[PDB]
Amino acid sequence: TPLQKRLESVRKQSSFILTPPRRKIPQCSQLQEDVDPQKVAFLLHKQWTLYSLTPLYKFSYSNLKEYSRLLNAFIVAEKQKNIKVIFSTLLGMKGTQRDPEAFLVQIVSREGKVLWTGWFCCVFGDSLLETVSEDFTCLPLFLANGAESNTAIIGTWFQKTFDCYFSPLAINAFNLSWMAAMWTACKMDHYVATTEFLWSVPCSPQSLDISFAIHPEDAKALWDSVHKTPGEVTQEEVDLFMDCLYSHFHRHFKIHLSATRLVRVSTSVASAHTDGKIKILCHKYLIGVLAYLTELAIFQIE
Amino acid sequence: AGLSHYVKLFSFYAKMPMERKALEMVEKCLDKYFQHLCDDLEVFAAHAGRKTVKPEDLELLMRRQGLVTDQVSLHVLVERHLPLEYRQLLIPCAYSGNS
Amino acid sequence: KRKAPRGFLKRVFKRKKPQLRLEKSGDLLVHLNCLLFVHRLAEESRTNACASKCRVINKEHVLAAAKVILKKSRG
Amino acid sequence: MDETVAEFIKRTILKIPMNELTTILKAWDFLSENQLQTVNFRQRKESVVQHLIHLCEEKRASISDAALLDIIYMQFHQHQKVWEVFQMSKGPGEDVDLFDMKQFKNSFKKILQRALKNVTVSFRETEENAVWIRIAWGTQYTKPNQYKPTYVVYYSQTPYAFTSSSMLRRNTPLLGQALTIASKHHQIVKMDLRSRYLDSLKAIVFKQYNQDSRIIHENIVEKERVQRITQETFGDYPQPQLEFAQYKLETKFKEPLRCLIKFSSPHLLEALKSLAPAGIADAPLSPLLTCIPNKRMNYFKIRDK
DNA sequence: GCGGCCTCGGCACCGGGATTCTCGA
DNA sequence: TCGAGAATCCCGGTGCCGAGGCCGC
Repeated sequence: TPLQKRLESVRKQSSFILTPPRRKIPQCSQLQEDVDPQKVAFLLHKQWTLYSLTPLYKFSYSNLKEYSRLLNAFIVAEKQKNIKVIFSTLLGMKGTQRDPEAFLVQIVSREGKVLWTGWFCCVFGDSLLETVSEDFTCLPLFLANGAESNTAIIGTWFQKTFDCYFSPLAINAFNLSWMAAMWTACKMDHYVATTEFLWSVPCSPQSLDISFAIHPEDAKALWDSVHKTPGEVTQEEVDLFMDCLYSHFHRHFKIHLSATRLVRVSTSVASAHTDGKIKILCHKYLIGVLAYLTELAIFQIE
Repeated sequence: AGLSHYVKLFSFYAKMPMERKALEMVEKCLDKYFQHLCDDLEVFAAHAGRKTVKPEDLELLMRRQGLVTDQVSLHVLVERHLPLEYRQLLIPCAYSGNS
Repeated sequence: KRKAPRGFLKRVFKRKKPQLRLEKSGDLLVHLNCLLFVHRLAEESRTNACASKCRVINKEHVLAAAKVILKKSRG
Repeated sequence: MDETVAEFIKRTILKIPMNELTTILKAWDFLSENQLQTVNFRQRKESVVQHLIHLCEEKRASISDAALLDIIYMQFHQHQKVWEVFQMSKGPGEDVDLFDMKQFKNSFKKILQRALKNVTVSFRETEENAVWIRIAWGTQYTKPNQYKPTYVVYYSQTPYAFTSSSMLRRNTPLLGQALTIASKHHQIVKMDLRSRYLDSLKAIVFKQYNQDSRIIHENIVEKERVQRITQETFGDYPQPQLEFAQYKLETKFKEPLRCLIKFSSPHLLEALKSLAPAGIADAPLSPLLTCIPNKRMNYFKIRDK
């Protein structure tokens, strides 16, 4: 139960038993309780570089001032090798009531020039909560956006004080295509941005990239062509949406896009890269986009 | 020598890399600093009517340089920059034998 | 740097002006004067560097620093 | 030795890298041979950018030649500031019997300062016979802005006149207008060729670029064919477009289905050439993608037909 | 020609210009 | 119906961290 449950989970995950996760179309997530409108709205249109964060040992959402000081005195000491660190519980970035409340880590520089704005969130991540003990407050997702240098310093501090480890979360093109499909399946209005899929062909000498940017309403009507079962999108439906893209690109330019790999799928819901600098959160679906992102972080942790 | 001591101390006082061509000109700045000082101590000690230059002969001069004030006296200025074994000579400690 | 030359300041005070009677630790006061003068030099030269936004102190900033501080440090 | 001139020279002298300091400072002629030895070019960046600008303080540098410094900087760094291609078109008649570089310099500056009264237009007749106009813009309400100039590489008697696509303001229809009225043309048309490599745009718009026994490969009859068809569409030494070769598709999926394809490679026409042999592409590789130089176009706006 | 030093530069995130399209002369 | 104001699509013009160069042991 305290570990052996996780061993059985690892067994289930490694078994790879008929995975196709028929996923519910990201439902309009009415902003739960507090969710500081200024804070969350500041947190939306920021390009979060995802990481996978192992559960934090001996963490508490009461000693935020002590960790703030302990990390502020560490960051400016890494400059010895002007900065304020504000740990801020977000109070609403959680899928179920039992999830740990998401909390921020902002490198505030004089004025509120937030240099780094870290973000640990655990939403709909009850595949990790029910397997880890009480001492660990598990937040699988870590969100950077500040320079990679400051991330590779706060990550070291977190490893030193909490025994949590940051693997840079890399969304594979399979998961990328999945999220590119469930985000054009959403029920949104006033599409903010075009549905762009930045492909990148695997040529050895050259590195040609393709931006198969579709009109966002035109991709919704193309998704409805391959959408038959409502409520949940299947792997076959996602693959048929992606293959309709393939058969509209190889039709035009005679180059098989399916022979290439997704690197970035911009959508009116949320942009999503591969190499880590992934989640822009244009719309307020972020509890669903973050649900997928946390479910993907479990895959890397577990 | 001592000018090289001050240009090296300039490095740990400016907290920022400079040029050597800047340092021989700050050397002329120190040379003229003495060319104003040692005859400013001259004229200030002559103003007190004393041949020698007592510590209060220089406290007035540093009052002229605006570094001694009613808030910042002479001795407090010794705290902030001079090392302990050197300010032991300048500011009077107490052993019932104040220096 | 954590030093203050006893010999050098006395040799300078004797070379430049041959007729004084600087007290037992008066040269230490002269060192304090030069320490604070070079403090003013460093800080106002940092100001001069930010004036032209030069990330290295150069000749054209030191010469401007001199005519302000050296004149200011005159008694 | 002036406002927005001395510091402008400073900002264009830290732009140029250390290796080609002599190369650009020799060509702009303010530093004669005697002046080169005074400054030690090999020491430091802030040292040279301070001593050289002093060497113009004594030389009383003016914006007319400060802009020429920027021109010469870009002549070796033309692979930045992505370039639009303008195509002039005379009607029926004889060619421009009078493109006097003096007259063209007059007929361009006069027309440009007719409306944009405060501009610092600085020409540099290059040795490849192509006047390298640089335009610092600014309306009558403001001073000419040298922060973001619009270099225009007008080939001297050519209908094609490259243009640094800086901001595409209200001056762009005046940039084309002054260009087509200085050189004795009538219609200025943006070719919609937009590439970062001017040395490749020059090639495209002028058509100047092409002038084991055990391993039994079962699909050898197909590899030979795909290699053949990639040699009659991409003949030899393709030029690097390196540009977002857009294809703003408006076609129905087989009412329309809008798309905004953007092929993006450090070297595009070579990346496409190694596509079909790499298995990514079919052998006849969609003339939309092969005829980028053949049509002298990469910013496509295709429809259905 | 290497050791800790430093300097350009691709990638990328944040700041105004002209096109949409709503409202006043 | 039309003219100025605001917002926001399209791409800069900027910020900023790895790569290459370079000078003692």
